[PDB]
Amino acid sequence: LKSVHRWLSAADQSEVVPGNDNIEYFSINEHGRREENRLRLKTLLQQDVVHETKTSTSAASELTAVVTINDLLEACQETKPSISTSELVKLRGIYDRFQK
Amino acid sequence: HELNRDVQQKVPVSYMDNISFSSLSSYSAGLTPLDIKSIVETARMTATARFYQESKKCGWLPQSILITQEDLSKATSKARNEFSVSIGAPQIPNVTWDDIGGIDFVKGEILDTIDMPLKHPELFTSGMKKRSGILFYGPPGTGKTLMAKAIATNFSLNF
Ligand SMILES: Nc1ncnc2c1ncn2[C@@H]1O[C@H](COP(=O)(O)OP(=O)(O)OP(=O)(O)O)[C@@H](O)[C@H]1O
Ligand SMILES: [Mg+2]
Repeated sequence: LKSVHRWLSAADQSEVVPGNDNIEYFSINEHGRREENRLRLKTLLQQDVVHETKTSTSAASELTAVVTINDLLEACQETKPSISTSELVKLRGIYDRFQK
Repeated sequence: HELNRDVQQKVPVSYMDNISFSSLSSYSAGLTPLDIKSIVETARMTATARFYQESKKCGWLPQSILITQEDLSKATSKARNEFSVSIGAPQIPNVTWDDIGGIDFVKGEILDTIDMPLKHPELFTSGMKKRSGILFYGPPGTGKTLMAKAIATNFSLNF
């Protein structure tokens, strides 16, 4: 998870191929609510076929899953059992001699 | 040509290129078990009806049958319920509750289990880390009936 978050911290933005959010003319708003965004999106989708299922953003390698000490010591302290273990040393005590 | 050839009616038929093939592809289509033919024919009927509606010397006659996204939406929603025996459900039983991830920390974490396998952090291996599937105590008394539907519509695609 730490390696993934470091890798995600490298992949943390659209480093290449930003959105082509060019703005055309401010159309003469005699009517309507200047909702140009939907028409622009429909036009660009029709003209470019952005979903042609071939292009990719590829802002990072999708590889090079580096691993390192750097975060391993976040082991900190384990919430282990056997902090008190009298039951389990009595478990050994059953086999103190070879019996059973 | 395939949409036309069987209608002997002289007035041609077409869609118009403001259609969103992408918005059909998932939101309109879900699991639907082919026979999309049924969809397109259901639309073609309804579009023809409004054409013959205006044909009664109404304000104008566009001289072609023109399909529209609204009739596709109506058609697909009908196709999910005319098959009334079907156990399934539409994708959008949710309104005003669009995944308000800032309303609390827990809402700020439901998105983890969907955003990750959406591959936005990585094209995951599909073969290592166990999935962070959620087992929701949530708000124990009431909420849950809504909760899953709310996220499912707004950051996912079916229910
Ligand atoms: N946090 C909330 N904010 C707003 N409305 C809520 C909230 N929690 C519950 N509701 C109301 O109740 C509905 C969702 O909770 P509901 O009472 O239906 O759950 P439930 O039947 O107890 O759930 P379960 O499926 O676990 O039995 C919402 O549609 C809304 O009317
Ligand atoms: Mg309930």
